[PDB]
Amino acid sequence: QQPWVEKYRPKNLDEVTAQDHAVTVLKKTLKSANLPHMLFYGPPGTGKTSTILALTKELYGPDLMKSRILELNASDERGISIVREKVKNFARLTVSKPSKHDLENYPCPPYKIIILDEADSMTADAQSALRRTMETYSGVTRFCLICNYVTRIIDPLASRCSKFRFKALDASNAIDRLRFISEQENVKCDDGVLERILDISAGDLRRGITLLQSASKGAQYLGDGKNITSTQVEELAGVVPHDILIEIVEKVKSGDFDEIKKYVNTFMKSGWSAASVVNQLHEYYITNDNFDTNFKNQISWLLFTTDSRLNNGTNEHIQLLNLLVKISQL
Amino acid sequence: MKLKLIVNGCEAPDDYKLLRTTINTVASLRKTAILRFNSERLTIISTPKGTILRGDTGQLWCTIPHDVFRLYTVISARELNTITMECNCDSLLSVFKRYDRVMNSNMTIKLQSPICALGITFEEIVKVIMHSFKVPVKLLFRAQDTRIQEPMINYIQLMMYKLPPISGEFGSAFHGFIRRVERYSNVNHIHLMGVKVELKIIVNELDWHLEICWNGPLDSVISTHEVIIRCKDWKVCSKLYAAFEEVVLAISHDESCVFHCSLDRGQIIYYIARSKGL
Amino acid sequence: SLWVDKYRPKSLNALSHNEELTNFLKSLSDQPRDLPHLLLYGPNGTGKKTRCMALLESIFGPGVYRLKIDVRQFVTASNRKLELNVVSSPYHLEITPSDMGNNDRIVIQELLKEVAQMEQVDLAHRYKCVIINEANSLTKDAQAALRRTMEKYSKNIRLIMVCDSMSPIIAPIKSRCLLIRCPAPSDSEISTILSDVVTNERIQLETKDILKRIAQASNGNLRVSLLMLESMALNNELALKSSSPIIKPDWIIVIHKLTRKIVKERSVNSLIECRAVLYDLLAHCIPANIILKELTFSLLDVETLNTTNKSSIIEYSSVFDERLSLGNKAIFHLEGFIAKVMCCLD
Amino acid sequence: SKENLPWVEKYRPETLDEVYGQNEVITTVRKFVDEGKLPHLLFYGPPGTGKTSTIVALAREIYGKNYSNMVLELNASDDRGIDVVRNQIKDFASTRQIFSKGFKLIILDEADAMTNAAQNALRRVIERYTKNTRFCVLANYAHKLTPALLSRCTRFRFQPLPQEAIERRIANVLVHEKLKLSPNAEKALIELSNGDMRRVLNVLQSCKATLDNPDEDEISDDVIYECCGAPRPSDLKAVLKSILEDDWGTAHYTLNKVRSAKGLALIDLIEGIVKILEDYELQNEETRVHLLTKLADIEYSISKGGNDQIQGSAVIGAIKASFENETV
Ligand SMILES: Nc1ncnc2c1ncn2[C@@H]1O[C@H](COP(=O)(O)OP(=O)(O)OP(O)(O)=S)[C@@H](O)[C@H]1O
Ligand SMILES: Nc1ncnc2c1ncn2[C@@H]1O[C@H](COP(=O)(O)OP(=O)(O)OP(O)(O)=S)[C@@H](O)[C@H]1O
Ligand SMILES: Nc1ncnc2c1ncn2[C@@H]1O[C@H](COP(=O)(O)OP(=O)(O)O)[C@@H](O)[C@H]1O
Ligand SMILES: [Mg+2]
Ligand SMILES: [Mg+2]
Repeated sequence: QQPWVEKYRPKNLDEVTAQDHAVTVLKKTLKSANLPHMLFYGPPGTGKTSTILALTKELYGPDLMKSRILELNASDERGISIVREKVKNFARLTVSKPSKHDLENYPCPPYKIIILDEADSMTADAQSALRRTMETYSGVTRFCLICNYVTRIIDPLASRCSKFRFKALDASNAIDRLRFISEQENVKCDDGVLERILDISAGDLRRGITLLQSASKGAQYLGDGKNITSTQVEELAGVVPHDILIEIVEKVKSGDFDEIKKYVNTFMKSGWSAASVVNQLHEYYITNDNFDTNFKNQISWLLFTTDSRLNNGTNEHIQLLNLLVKISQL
Repeated sequence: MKLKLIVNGCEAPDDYKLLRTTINTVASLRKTAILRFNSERLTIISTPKGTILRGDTGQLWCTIPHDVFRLYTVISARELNTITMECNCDSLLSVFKRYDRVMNSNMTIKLQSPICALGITFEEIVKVIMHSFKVPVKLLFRAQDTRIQEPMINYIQLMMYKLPPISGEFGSAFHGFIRRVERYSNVNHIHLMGVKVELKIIVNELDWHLEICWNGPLDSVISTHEVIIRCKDWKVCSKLYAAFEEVVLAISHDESCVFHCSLDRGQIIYYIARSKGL
Repeated sequence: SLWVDKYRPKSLNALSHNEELTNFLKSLSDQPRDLPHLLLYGPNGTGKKTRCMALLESIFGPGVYRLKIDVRQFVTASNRKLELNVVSSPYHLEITPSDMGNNDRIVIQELLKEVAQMEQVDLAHRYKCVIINEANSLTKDAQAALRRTMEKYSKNIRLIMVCDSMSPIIAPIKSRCLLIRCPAPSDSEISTILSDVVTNERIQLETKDILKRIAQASNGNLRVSLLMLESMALNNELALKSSSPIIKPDWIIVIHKLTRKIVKERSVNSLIECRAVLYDLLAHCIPANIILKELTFSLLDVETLNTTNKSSIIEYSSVFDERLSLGNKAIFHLEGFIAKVMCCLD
Repeated sequence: SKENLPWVEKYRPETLDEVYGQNEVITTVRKFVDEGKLPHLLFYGPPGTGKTSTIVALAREIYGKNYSNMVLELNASDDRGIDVVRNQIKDFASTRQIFSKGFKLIILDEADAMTNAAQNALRRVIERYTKNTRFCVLANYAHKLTPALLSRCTRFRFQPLPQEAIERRIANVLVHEKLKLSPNAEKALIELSNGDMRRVLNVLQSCKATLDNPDEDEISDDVIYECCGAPRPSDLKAVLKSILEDDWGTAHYTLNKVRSAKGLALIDLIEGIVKILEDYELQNEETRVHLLTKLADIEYSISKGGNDQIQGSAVIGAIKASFENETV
């Protein structure tokens, strides 16, 4: 029918999980009419677009929504001229009248909402333009800015907008939602799974849902009618097996440059992701009791530097080889 | 198998014009057209059989009788002597317009040169001048003809509308109402609407909510019924209405618009698929 | 046609080098309706595009391989004319936004939002896939449009983007896709594929060892190994011996010569000659990232260097690769890497 | 309908007596009004410190009723290129005043967003039509203003709001909304505000929304931290103690447990630990350099995103390593 992420997107504010602070504030705003300008920020896949769509629906209903909502995202031009003309014109617009059905069934507060999703992709000029548009029309229009990186939002807009931080969805936060989705889609999982899914998917319920869907598709294609094991989950999540990681650690322990170079060549031929293996190396080294404090300090800084360099779209082979060579000389 | 027909413009200008009307419509829709040369009728089909980056979904299924042709000798190994044939529409347009220009004598078409060809022959008098044309065609098989089937339309929501004829008091008025949507450059998706009667063409834009209506009395061939379609389909509809006296406009709520045109018989149906869901 | 294209597996059952990945692809293609967005990542030349096309054939049937190419025009902020080639077959679309530079955002917006909103009803509605080759080359601005385009319009379009080393792919895009890892074939499987190719091609082979040599010299690159096979087939009158030389691309030979020169003579004039060689390499549109990678891994293969020199070389290579990622002119960082290497070797 | 507005643009001052914090600026502008002479003003300071409020209240006080036809206000939302400055501003400050008399006001909100060409054109308008028009330039960043434009303006600096101003405004809002506030909640709000009143009003609105019955229940520091999603000071002290004293494994475990207890972010912990360490008396001086450099690098990397576990362990390792010089 549909991918489980878009199939199980929350429809009302009750379905949004583990973000209680923002959701209670918004639910209380439902019965009031003084909704502020909101700045939704948090890690990817934490429930921000879901929250804003659920609130907008609960506010206006399917009918008034089309006339009282303007959504701008990164897929459309949002330059200084667009911010100065289209957003200002929509804010200037008078509030369209509700119908009888809208007035009785939905709350229909006396204002319109401008949702600026992916606001971290806007230049500082456009945000400076938005400052006074947000301010001088605060009684007729409300602004919602959604982003992952707050630092990309200029200080004036961050001051005007009320800040709603969305927590990362760990195992404890999203285990109930994952169980709900698994049970309703008839997913047979071994105990321990649905927690490994959320541990691999660090602060990301979209990734966890897609992982569950892929595991379900595999277990259904097998036709064997057995549960999903954690090993399968780690296999199709891109996690390096513990034996390969152990070989990496043992070749690092014997600090011979040529052996490490050859092993890294074969491993990068195996197609793994450098970020994932760097993360696994972090877990192995920092949690190991066989190393002293000095080694752990140096390894923590080395892993931080490697992660920062990998985040810049560099060469995975060179970065991984340099990291492992540095570890071998620690 | 053998294919040959006799078409004279002078004996029946009306059905010959209907034939030329069809050739142009199938050319305008897209290239090529299936000529289902049945032994007892001709059906000219222009179907996408879909779209990937264009939007072509419009399907025109024109039925013309055999009596239109003076001679319609058609034989083959298929059921009821069915020959199905695809040819580029530009060449057929050129052939038909050349014959029309010469007439302004009979036109003889025989199947003569997998990839076959047709042969169009006719004489011009100013003196004896012969005009011979050869359009490259393809011998389509029965199996490929089987998959070409006209779209079946439901009748649970298909409200019919009997549009006023092109000739008469309302003929120019309704033509103007139909073509009034063409005078804007930001109109790509028109939104038909019918309330149980009125025919409202609704344009949705941020500038101003345009709501063209039709105040004239309108009948039904026999509740809202709204269908959003593209503008090229409406251009084809206007061109169909221009050359058709009896026209039926059928609407499927949030589904498709069926433009039924008849010539009391040679019938033309244009199937138009919704572009956006209301 | 080349032997890479002549013997391309046209079906999901015709892929015979990874098996487990084929099983996963069949599991995905069993029920195409709930197909998610896919991200195929693995070493270059392993066969990711072949796997995508095989999955598309499994879903939409034969006919996905009837590619029609058309040129569609764009307009930028400065109103210049850009022409992107869109290899379009029925049931799917191919786009290489990297054909334009930083101006790929307008493509990812116009061309993709056009098809995302445009439905595929013909009463029955299908979803048309879109293939994005080289997803790494997007400039963090095309990806920002991409994420909402595919999140909101999932009902009508499906995205299958191929890439290698998906680190330059942003977290919102990676979180929105199913991550499919495509490992490179082992030398045995490459040798088996080459054996099938030579058998179907009537090339006289002296011994099977000369196929393992091709497989090892290609470094797990099916296309590169097949191109080597055809090269020595047509340069030895279709009869290959153990005396037949392993042939490598010209730029690889140039980089190895540069490595030899850098190790041998280390002076400012040598630096200038190395700069001339690097400019010649860049004149052949060889990306600077792979130039630096090949230079580093050729300098680490020299046996006259001790462990300290090799560790310094790899450290400088990592530093200057990060610099090259954030830079604008490649020659600064290439020259800096070569100068640091020449200063550390002595 | 002032009950249908966010708390920030519901308690915007209407008179100069309602602008707290900037005692000197308000006193001087009141004296300028009383004496009848107003120079070309320039208001500069951090966001949310009372610049637009002050200028609008001052203009309302000068022109109580003629405000519509006596003040021309422009901001970043309006195009202010060379043509706008040449035509609109000049024609406004070139015509005689409405009603009996006076001087026209031209307020330029967010003038640091203006190009250098527009400011260069504006300088001669300022110097030429000053007899009957006065300018007010509002700016957060003074480096975007041409030195000539700064030269021909009287500079007034808006300091970040002190404790007393925020406390008085909080008391006013609590009286207006029939809300209660614990003294510890008051301190927490003061510290999170960082000299901004918009932040205070937004947080207070969210705190009223959080409460089940905002007519009976108070607001404690617990509600403050729960709604704003910030680490409690006790949590920051515990994390720093675990990092400094305990070994690596238990320090990492304590960091993760504290983070997962309330879903805290690592950047908030970093800022809290930096604020705590700034009071620390370091004895090696290289302990500070290492701390500042490493933590700035970690904060920048966090701002660009990435692996949270790696960054947290990097924070722990950076702190333990730097404090190695302290004992040296
Ligand atoms: N708290 C939540 N409760 C329920 N579903 C959630 C929650 N957070 C995320 N999801 C699911 O995650 C998927 C996408 O989440 P979204 O909120 O739409 O995306 P997002 O949070 O904006 O991440 P971005 O846009 O990349 S920053 C949907 O399938 C949601 O159901
Ligand atoms: N001195 C003050 N006294 C009372 N409320 C204040 C004061 N300063 C700011 N505020 C509040 O802050 C809100 C917005 O601050 P403004 O002064 O209008 O913005 P601003 O000072 O111009 O900052 P920028 O540069 O425009 S982001 C007002 O509506 C008041 O509620
Ligand atoms: N299982 C296989 N059997 C035979 N040939 C294959 C197989 N997989 C890949 N190839 C060959 O590899 C060549 C290049 O692979 P390609 O799909 O271009 O890799 P990439 O997707 O990384 O560019 C193709 O020409 C194809 O013929
Ligand atoms: Mg989103
Ligand atoms: Mg202001």
